[PDB]
Amino acid sequence: MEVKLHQSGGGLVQPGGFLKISCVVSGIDFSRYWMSWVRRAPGKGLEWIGEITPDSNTINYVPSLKDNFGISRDNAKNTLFLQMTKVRSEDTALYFCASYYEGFAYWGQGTLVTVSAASTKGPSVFPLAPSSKSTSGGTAALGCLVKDYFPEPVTVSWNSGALTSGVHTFPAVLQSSGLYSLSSVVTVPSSSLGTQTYICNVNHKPSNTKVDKKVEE
Amino acid sequence: AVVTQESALTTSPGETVTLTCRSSTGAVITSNYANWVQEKPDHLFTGLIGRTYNRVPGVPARFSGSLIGDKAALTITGAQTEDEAIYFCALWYSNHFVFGGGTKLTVLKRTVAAPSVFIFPPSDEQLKSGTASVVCLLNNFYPREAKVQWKVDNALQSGNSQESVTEQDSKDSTYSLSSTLTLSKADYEKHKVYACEVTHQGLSSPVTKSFNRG
Repeated sequence: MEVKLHQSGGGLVQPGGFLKISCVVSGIDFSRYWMSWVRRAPGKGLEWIGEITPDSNTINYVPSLKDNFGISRDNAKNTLFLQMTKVRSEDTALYFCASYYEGFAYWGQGTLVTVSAASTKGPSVFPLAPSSKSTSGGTAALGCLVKDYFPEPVTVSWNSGALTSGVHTFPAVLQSSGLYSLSSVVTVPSSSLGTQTYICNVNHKPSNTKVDKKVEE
Repeated sequence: AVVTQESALTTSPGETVTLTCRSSTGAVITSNYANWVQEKPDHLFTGLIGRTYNRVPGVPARFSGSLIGDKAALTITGAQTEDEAIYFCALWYSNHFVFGGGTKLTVLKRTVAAPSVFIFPPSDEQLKSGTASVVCLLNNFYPREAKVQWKVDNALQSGNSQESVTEQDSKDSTYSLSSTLTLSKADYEKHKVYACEVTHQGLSSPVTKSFNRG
């Protein structure tokens, strides 16, 4: 016995497509709570999408989201549904099954919905060359820009795993393209730079693209 | 209707901190049913306050929800480091909820850490593609809240840069951030100076990293 809001049914949809998210509630009287859907995207905060009453006899929406989202529930099965239709590229977010009573007490684990019209593309790797705009004094920053790939999973290593201290691979961001771009950087002493050779190894396995690019000053 | 909160606040363990939440229509009334939700790393959400004053069952007693003047307010009496998170406030406007932008609460786990700023101009290989991306890097800063502004020929830019942050370091509480500004090869070549201005708690004056194309 723990309160479990288990969400499922999120993935890739094209712009103008449809999708239905399930959240099955156990550990609390699902019949007794108002159930809401709320989403979070990287650039935005929390967006309250809508709520449905315990009896399902009233559905409340935010006016700009009324038309494309549809909330339903089944007290017999203890599950809450969200139907997304004609979805926009801006609708990419993590959608959250949340209970409401005194407040937003119980939450779901999160369901990712990616709206993109792209098919599988491999990345392009451009060197982030070090300079004295990229040196501060003693230590120098360099890295790799992994740009316009699809879908998400991409692995970046440095000198085939020899360099792991002080490397930072930032989370990928979804561009207006519908393609992902990401940046990996490392900080090393600037003395090193003349002797050492620096290579970032990027692998995108949905495309089977493996790129070994060096960053030269 | 617009719901507004402080973008970020800093406190230290044991102090008392108060977050505010503002109605664009005027004074927040009980009809607004102010709710307070907390966001922790890996997207973990906790309802703290509902209907202005009510504590959600299970929320610690150090969290209080109130109406102060024209705003709704969340007060943390005896702030803990575990309270370092993002706090969202929702207001009920007759038939729907409207969350605010969020407030980044920092409860000082260590000394303030300034970032080291690095700027990377676009590669010529990318320039052959026909696009140009300027990458700005901030390394090992704490607190998270920092302002990264892109200036193209001293003109503040908007709508053409996207940000990314690393997870908080488990051993020294630092964050790293990436700011990428993407432009046409055409629009890139119609300008001179690309600059990255960085304001932070740890910097007395804003740091600027600049480069000239040409």
